Amino acid sequence: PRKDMDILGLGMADGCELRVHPTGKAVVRLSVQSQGQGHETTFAQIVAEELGIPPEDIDVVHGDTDQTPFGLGTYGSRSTPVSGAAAALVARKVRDKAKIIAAGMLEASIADLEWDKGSFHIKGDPSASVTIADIAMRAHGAGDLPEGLEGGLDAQICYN
Amino acid sequence: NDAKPCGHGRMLRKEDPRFIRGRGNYVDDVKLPGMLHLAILRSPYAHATINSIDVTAAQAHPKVKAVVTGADLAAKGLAWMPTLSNDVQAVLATDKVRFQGQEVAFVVAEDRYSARDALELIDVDYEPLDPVIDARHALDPGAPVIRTDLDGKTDNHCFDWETGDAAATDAVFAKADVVVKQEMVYPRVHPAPMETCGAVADLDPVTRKLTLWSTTQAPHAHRTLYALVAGLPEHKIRVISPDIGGGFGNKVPIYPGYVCAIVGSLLLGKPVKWMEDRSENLTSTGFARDYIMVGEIAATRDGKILAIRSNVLADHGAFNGTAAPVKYPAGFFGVFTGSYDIEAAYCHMTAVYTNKAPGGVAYACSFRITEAVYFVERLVDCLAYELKMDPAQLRLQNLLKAEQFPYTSKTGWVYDSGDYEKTMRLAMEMVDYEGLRAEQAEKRKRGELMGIGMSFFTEAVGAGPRKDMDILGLGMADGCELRVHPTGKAVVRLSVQSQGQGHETTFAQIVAEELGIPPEDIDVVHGDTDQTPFGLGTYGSRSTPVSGAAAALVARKVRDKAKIIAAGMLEASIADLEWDKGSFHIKGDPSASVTIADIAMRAHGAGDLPEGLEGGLDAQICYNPSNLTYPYGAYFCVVDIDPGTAVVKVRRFVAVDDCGTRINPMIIEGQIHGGLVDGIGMALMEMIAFDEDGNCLGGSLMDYLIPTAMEVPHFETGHTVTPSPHHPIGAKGIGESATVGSPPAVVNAVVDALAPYGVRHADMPLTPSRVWEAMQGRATPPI
Amino acid sequence: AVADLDPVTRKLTLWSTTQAPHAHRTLYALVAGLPEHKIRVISPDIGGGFGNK
Amino acid sequence: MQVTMTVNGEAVTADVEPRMLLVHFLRDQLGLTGTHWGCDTSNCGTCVVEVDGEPVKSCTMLAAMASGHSVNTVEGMEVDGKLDPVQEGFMQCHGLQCGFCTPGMMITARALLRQNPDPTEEEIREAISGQICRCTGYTTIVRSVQWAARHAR
Amino acid sequence: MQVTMTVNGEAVTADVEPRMLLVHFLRDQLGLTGTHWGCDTSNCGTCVVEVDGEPVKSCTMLAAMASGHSVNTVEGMEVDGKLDPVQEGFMQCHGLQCGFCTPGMMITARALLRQNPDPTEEEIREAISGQICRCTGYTTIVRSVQWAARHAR
Amino acid sequence: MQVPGPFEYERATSVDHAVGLLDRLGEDARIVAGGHSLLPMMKLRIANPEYLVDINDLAVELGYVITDPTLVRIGAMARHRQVLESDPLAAVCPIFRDAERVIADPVVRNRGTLGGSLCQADPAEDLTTVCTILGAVCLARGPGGEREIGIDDFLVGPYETALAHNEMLVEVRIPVRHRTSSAYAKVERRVGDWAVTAAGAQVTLDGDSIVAARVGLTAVNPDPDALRALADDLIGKPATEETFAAAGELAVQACEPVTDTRGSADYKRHLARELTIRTMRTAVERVRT
Ligand SMILES: Cc1cc2nc3c(=O)[nH]c(=O)nc-3n(C[C@H](O)[C@H](O)[C@H](O)COP(=O)(O)OP(=O)(O)OC[C@H]3O[C@@H](n4cnc5c(N)ncnc54)[C@H](O)[C@@H]3O)c2cc1C
Ligand SMILES: Nc1ccn([C@@H]2O[C@H](COP(=O)(O)OP(=O)(O)OC[C@H]3Oc4nc5nc(N)nc(O)c5nc4C(S)=C3S)[C@@H](O)[C@H]2O)c(=O)n1
Ligand SMILES: Nc1ccn([C@@H]2O[C@H](COP(=O)(O)OP(=O)(O)OC[C@H]3Oc4nc5nc(N)nc(O)c5nc4C(S)=C3S)[C@@H](O)[C@H]2O)c(=O)n1
Ligand code: FES
Ligand code: FES
Ligand code: FES
Ligand code: FES
Repeated sequence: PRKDMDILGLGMADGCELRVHPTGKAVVRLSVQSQGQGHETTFAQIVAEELGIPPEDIDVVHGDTDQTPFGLGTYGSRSTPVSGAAAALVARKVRDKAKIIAAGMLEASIADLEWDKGSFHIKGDPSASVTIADIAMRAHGAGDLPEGLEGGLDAQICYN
Repeated sequence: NDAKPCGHGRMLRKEDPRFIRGRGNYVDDVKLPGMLHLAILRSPYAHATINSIDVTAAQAHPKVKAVVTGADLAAKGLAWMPTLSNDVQAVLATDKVRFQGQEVAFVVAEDRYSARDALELIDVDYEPLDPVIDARHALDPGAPVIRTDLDGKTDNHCFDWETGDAAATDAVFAKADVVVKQEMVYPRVHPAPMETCGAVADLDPVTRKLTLWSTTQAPHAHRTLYALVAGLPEHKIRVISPDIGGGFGNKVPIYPGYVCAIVGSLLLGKPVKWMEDRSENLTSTGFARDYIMVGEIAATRDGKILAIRSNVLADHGAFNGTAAPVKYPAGFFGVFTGSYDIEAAYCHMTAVYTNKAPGGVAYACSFRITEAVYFVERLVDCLAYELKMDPAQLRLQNLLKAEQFPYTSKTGWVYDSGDYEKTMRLAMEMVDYEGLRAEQAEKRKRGELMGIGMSFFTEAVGAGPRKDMDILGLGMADGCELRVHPTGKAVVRLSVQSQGQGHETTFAQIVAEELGIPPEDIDVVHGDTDQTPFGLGTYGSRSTPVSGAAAALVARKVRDKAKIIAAGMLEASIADLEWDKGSFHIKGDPSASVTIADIAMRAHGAGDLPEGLEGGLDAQICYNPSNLTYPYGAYFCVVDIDPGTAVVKVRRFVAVDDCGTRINPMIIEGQIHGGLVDGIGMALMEMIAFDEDGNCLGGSLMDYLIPTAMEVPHFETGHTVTPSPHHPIGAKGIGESATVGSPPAVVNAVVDALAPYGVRHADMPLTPSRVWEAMQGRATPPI
Repeated sequence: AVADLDPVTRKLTLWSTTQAPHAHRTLYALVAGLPEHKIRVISPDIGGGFGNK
Repeated sequence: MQVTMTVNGEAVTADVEPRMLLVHFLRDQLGLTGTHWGCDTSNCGTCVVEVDGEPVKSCTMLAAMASGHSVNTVEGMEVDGKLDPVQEGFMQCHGLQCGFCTPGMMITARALLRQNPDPTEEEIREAISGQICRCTGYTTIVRSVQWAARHAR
Repeated sequence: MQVTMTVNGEAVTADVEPRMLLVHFLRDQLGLTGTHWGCDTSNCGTCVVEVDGEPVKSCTMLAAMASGHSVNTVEGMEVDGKLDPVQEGFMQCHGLQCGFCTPGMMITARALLRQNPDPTEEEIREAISGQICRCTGYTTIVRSVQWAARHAR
Repeated sequence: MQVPGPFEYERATSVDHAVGLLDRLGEDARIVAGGHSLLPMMKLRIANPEYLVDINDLAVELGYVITDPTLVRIGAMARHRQVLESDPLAAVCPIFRDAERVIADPVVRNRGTLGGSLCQADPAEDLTTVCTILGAVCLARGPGGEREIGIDDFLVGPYETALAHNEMLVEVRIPVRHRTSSAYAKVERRVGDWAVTAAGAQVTLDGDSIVAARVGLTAVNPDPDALRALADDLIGKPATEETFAAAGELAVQACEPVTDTRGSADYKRHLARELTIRTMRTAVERVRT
C-alpha cells in the first residue's frame, strides 16, 4: 500500500497496461522486471484467464521503461501480488469494455450478455456470440460504438 | 522561431537537432547484423502474360541467397494482397504483368549491388498483350481485359460512383441562364518523396517476431494489415516507421516490396532490406490524380452559381489501390461544390482500370479533394470567362457566408466553420489584386503575358468519424496516450506518423498547452507500433484534426486527474482549485499551489491518493471525430509567360489559409510552402506519361520533373483563424491545403495570362510546349 | 550497464541489470538531473537478480 | 579494390568493388548515413557531399574515383560540438521538414557561403537548383541560408 | 596474433591478442553471446563451451589456445531448425529461469548424454557440479537432462 | 538505387598512361571523367564497360581554359563549372557561359567535363552544339599519336565520335575572330532538364553586315547541311531583325524535331526559329558591346 510502503518516496503500487490489437492479439505492459521468474508466461496466463485470449496470443512486455507503465519493479516477491493483481484487474477492465462493445454488436442489452472465457453471448443463445477478437476488431472498426464509449480495447491500471 | 512557448506558437522543431546533423534514422539507414538486400525484378511490359520465369542463373549467383517468383508467393498465398480499396493487387505478377514496372520477381542477395546484378540474371518469358493506356478507351468494346484475374470480368470498369442529386441538377441546368461546360484533366502525377519507399523486414527466426522498419505513414494500419494478409500474429509484429524522408501519401499503401522483404526474411531467417530505386518508386507505387473531368456549371447571368455537375473518368491503374475510406471509393470528391452556395450539384464518376501502377489517392490529395478543388475552381474560372466577370468577384458573390455554418453542402458534406469572404479579401489585399490587374493590363498593352490566377477552396480533412470513415474496416479514430513521469516530464504516444510535418514539436505544444509542461519536457513518440496506441496514421491532413484533438483531450484528462490529486495535496475541495498553466492553486491563494510535476510525483508517491483514484498520471483516449475539419484557402498566383517560348514562370504566390487554431505558425508556413511547390509542379511540369505501348515515360527524375528552388517564387502567406467548433482546440488540418488549392490557382493564372489568345482552358502540365499549343488555339489534354 | 547517452538527442538509453527499471529511471533523473523523459532504462534479459540488481 | 580517402577529415582505407558508388561507400561501408540518395539519374541531389571542397552528387561518383580525395558529409559539418552556421540556420528558419534533402542542401549551402559570403536569394536558389526538396517549398531553405550567411558575417 | 578454429562447424580466423580468453573471443569478437561468463576464478561454469567435444570453461582458455580446435557453443546446438534434445528437455522440464547458466548447462548435459545415453540423477548432478545455477535448484535441470536422455533413446 | 554492373577500374596517371590503358584494355575500356553521363548510363545498365579509365587525375594537365588572341583552348578535363566561371572565356566565347548556366545544375557542373560532354556526343545535349557552332577543333591523342579532328568530323553520329577506342579527347581548340560573339538559348521544362530545344549562334560583324555565321540546334535533330546553308545565306546580310527572322525560318526548315515528352514537334520547330532569332540577336548585341 502506497500509504505505508514507498521506495525513496515512490509508492509501491504497480501500473499495468493491456491492449487488445484489432486482430485480437494482446500486449500487456508490466512495471515488473523478470530476472528469470517467468513473467512473460505468467502474466500472459493472468490476462488469458481474465480475457480468454490464449497466452500465446498475449505479448508480455517488461523491462523497457519507454514502453511500460510505471511501477516499482520486481523484488519482495511483489510481482504477482501487485503487478499480477493489476494485470488481472486491467484484463477485467478490458473485458467490461468488451462487454459494452459486444452488447452493441449482438444488438442486446448489456445485462443479457454472458461472458464465456473469450466470448460474450446473449444469455440463452450461446450461438449469438462474439469473441474478444471480434470485439477488438469492432472496437477499432467501422460504425459507431456504443454511446459514450471510446474505441480501442485498451485499459490501464495502477494497482495499489 | 527560437521562442519557447509553453504550448502553441512558434518554436524550433525538436526533430531538427538530429536531422541537421545527418542523424535522422531513415529506413535505408537501418543496418542490421546479417542483413540481406532485396531487389525486385520489374515487368518491362505494360500488359503481358507471363509464360514462364527462369531464375536458375540468378539463383546460381554466388551472392544471391534467394530468388522468389509470383508462383512461390502463390504457394504461400501471398501472390495477392488486398488494396486499401478492397481490391486485390499482385504482390508479384503471376498470370500477367498489368503495368510496366510491376513487381515480377525478387532476389535476396548479400548486398544491393549483387541483388541488382542477379535481377539482370533472371529470364522471364513474356507474351505481350495490347496495353490499356488511354483511360478514354479502357471501356471501349474489345479493349483488352486487364483484370482477367477477376472471375467473369469482361471490361476495364473499376467502379461507378455518384454524389448529389442528378434530377435537381438537371432541373437547375434547364433553368440556368448560363451553362458552361469544360473538360479538364488532372494528369497522373506522383508523390515522389525524396526518400523512396523501403522496408527492413527482420523476422526473428526464433522469437518469430517480425520487426518491420518501414517507410509507412500508417504503421499501425500496416501492422494490422500485415497480420491479416501474412497471417502473422499482430502482437508479434512491430512496425517501426522511423524518420520518413517525406511521405506525401506515397507511403500510405502497403507495397509489394514490403511484403517481399517480409517473405525474404521469413525464408532466410535474416533481416532483409528492400529499398526501392527511384524508377520503381515512380512507376510502381501510388500515383496521384489522373482524372478526366467534364464539369458543367449553371449560373444566372449575374453570376449566382446555381448548379455544378461533374462527370469524372478516373484512371485507377491495373488495380484499385486508392487509399480511401471504404464508404468513399471516390474519396472526398463530393466537395467539388467547393466553397460556394449553390442550389444543386451532381457528380458521376467512372473509375476504369488501365495498365498502369495502382494508386490515385496520394500527393496531398486529401482523398481526391485536390481533384474536386481543381475541378470546381477551374470550372468557376471558366464560368467567369464566359460571364466576362472578374473571377474574384464571381467567387466572392458565391461564397458561403459565415452564418451558413455548419453548412450541409449539396453533396452531403457538413462544413464545420468558415468566414470565406474575410479570408478571400485578405488574400486579395495581400496580393494587391487590383494593382495586379492594372499591371497585367499595362503588360498586355506591351504584349507581355501576365496571368493572375486564383483559387478559393474548402478542404475537408481529418478523416474521420468511424461511423462513416474506415480504412479497410479500421475506423479512422486516433488513439493517444499521455504519461507524466514522476519527475514531471511527459511522454505523449501518438498513432500518427510524421514524414516531416513536425509532429514531435506540435504535439508537444498541444500537450504543453493543456498541461503546462514545457514542450521540451514532452517526448512525442510515434511510428513504433510497439509503444504507440492504435490509430490510422498520417494522411489526409488528419493528424491535427484527429490525433491533435486526441492529444488535447488526453492532456485534459491528465489535468483533471491532476486536479483531483492536487486538491488532495492542497487539502482543499476540488472546487476551490484554479488551474494556472502547469499548476493548481487554491482560489485566492496562488502561493497555495502545486505544479503538475509535484502532482506527478505525488501520483507516484507515498501516502494514500484521493479515494477511488488510481495512482500515476497516465491517460489515454481514442478520439473519434464528430466531423471532418474544413480548413479553407484563398490562393493567388501571378505568372509570367514568355510569349515567344511559352515558358511559364510563377512570379508570385500569395496563399491565405485558415486551418482554425494554429499550433505552430512556422511549421504551418512550411506545410503551406511545400504544398505551393507541389501545385506549381503539377500545374507546370509534373506528369507521369505513358506511350501507346504502355511504357511509363515518367520513370525517373529526368522524366518526372519536380520543381527546383528556381521554378518557385518566394512564397507569401497570410492566415485567418476560424476554429473548428467540434475540435477540442479548434485546429483544422493544413498539411494538404496548399497542394489542394494551388494547382487551380496556377492553372487559372496561366489561363488568365493566355486570355489574349482566347484560351478559356488549358490542361496541366502547362509545359512550354503545351502552353504554346494552347496559344496556337490547339489546347489539348495531355491524356 | 551499457549507458548510451546519445550526444545529440541527449537521450540516455541505459541497458541495465536492474530489477526496477522504472524506479531506476526516476532515480537517475533525480540524481544525475537528466530529464526523465529522455531516460530509457532497458532492463534486458537479466541473468538472475535475487535482489542484487 | 583498395581505396583511400579522407572522410570528414579522417583518413579511411577500404576494400570496395570498383563499381561502388561513393554514396553507398559512405552510407553502407562507412556507416555515414547522413548522406542520402533518392534517384537513379543524378537528379535529386540528396547525395550531395563535399569532394575536395565542392558539392558532388556522391551517387554519380565511384568510391574508387574518390580515392585520394577528401570527402566531407553532413556528419562532419558540426565541428567540436559546434553546429555549422548552415545547420543552425536550417534549424532556426525551418529549412527542413523530413530532413532527407537536408544533408545535401546544407553541404551545398555551406559550399556556397564559403565561395559567396553574402548570397542573394537567386544565388541560393541557383546554388541549390540541383537539389530537390519536396517538403519545404525552398523559401525556408533560402531563409536558412540567409540566416547562416548573416550569422557567419 | 592470428587464430583459426572451427566455431559451431564454421571455420573462423581472427586477429586476437594472445591474452584474449576464449569466452571473450566468442562473445565479443564472434558475437556468439549465447556463451556467458559469471566469475573470475573458473568457478561458475557459465562459460562452458565444447572444445573438441568436451565441456571447457571458455573463461579458462585463451582464444590462441583454441586455435586449431573446434569450439561448439549453445548457438550451434539447434541443427537444421531442430532443437537438440537437451534444449527441448530444458524447455519442457523448466531447467532454466534466467537462462544465464543454461548454455553451459546444456553444453555439459549434451556432452554427458553423448558419453552416457542413460545417466542417473547422481551422474547428471556430478556432470554439472562445476556449473552454478542460482535459479532452478538443479532438480529441474536434472529432470531436463533426463527428459533429453529419454527422448534421445 | 540502380547501380552499375561489375567493371574494372584504372586511374590514368597521365594522358599517355590513359591512352595506353585504352589500347591494352581494348574496345570494352571507356574513359571516365566526371562520370555524369557514363555513370548514370552504367547505373541504368545501358552502358556496361568492362573497364573505366578514370582520367580525373588529369584534371590539372587537361582542365585548363586558355584564351589566346586567336585561339581558345579548353582542356577535355575542364569542369563545366570552370568553363562557366572563366570570365576571359566569357569575353571571347560567351556562348559557353550561356550554355553552362543552363546545363544540368551547379553540382553536375562541378564534375561534368567539356571532354565528357563532347565524347558523349548526345544530340540532346548543349555543349556538342556550342562546340559545333564555334567551329571547334578537337585534339585527340592515342597510341598512334596526336591528331586534330574538326568538330563536324568529330561528331559522326548520335553518341558516336571520330575518336578511336584507344584515343582520348585532350583539348578543344576554338578559333577566336574580332567582331565575333556567340549566344546560347535553351528551353527546358525545368532547370537542369535537357533542352526542349536549344539554339546557339556565333556571328562575325564587319561594320553592320555579317561576315561569318554559324547556327546550331540542340534536341531538334538539326540537318548540318541545312544549318550550313542557313549560315552561308547569312553571309553579308545586315545584322538586323529581318536577317534574324529569315535565319529563324531557315532553322525551322533545318531541323526534324520529334514530338515527345519535351514537347510537340511543331513547338520544337517554333523554338528552333525563336531561339535561333534570340541567339542571333544576342550574339550581335554582344559583338556590338
Ligand atoms: C542531372 C543531369 C542533368 C544534365 N543536364 C544537361 C543539360 O541540360 N545539358 C547538357 O548538355 N548536358 C546535361 N547533362 C550532361 C552533362 O553535361 C554531362 O553528363 C557531362 O558533361 C559529361 O561529362 P563527364 O566528364 O561527366 O563525362 P563522362 O560521363 O565521364 O564521359 C562521357 C563519355 O565521354 C567519354 N569521355 C569522357 N572524357 C573523355 C575524354 N577526355 N576523351 C575521350 N572520351 C572521353 C567517356 O568515356 C564516356 O563515353 C546533365 C547530366 C545530369 C546528370
Ligand atoms: N491548425 C493546425 C494544423 C496543423 N499544424 C501543424 O501542421 C502539421 C501538419 O498537420 P496536419 O494538417 O494535421 O497534417 P498531417 O500532419 O496529417 O500531415 C499530412 C499532410 O502532410 C503534408 N505535408 C507533408 N510535409 C512533409 N514534410 N512531409 C510529408 O510527407 C507531407 N505529406 C503531406 C500530406 S500528403 C499530407 S496528408 C502538424 O505539425 C501540425 O501540428 C498546426 O500547427 N496547426
Ligand atoms: N501465486 C503465485 C505466485 C507467483 N507465481 C509465479 O511465480 C513467479 C514468482 O512470482 P512472485 O512471487 O510474484 O515473485 P516475483 O516475480 O516478484 O519475483 C521476485 C522474487 O523472485 C525470486 N526468484 C527468482 N528467480 C529467478 N529465476 N531469478 C531471480 O532473480 C529471482 N529473485 C528472487 C527474489 S530475490 C525475489 S523478490 C512469477 O512468474 C509468478 O507469476 C504463480 O504462478 N503463482
Ligand atoms: S541520389 Fe539523386 S542525385 Fe544522387
Ligand atoms: S526536407 Fe523533405 S525533401 Fe527536403
Ligand atoms: S566465467 Fe565462471 S567458470 Fe568461466
Ligand atoms: S537459470 Fe538462472 S543461473 Fe541457472
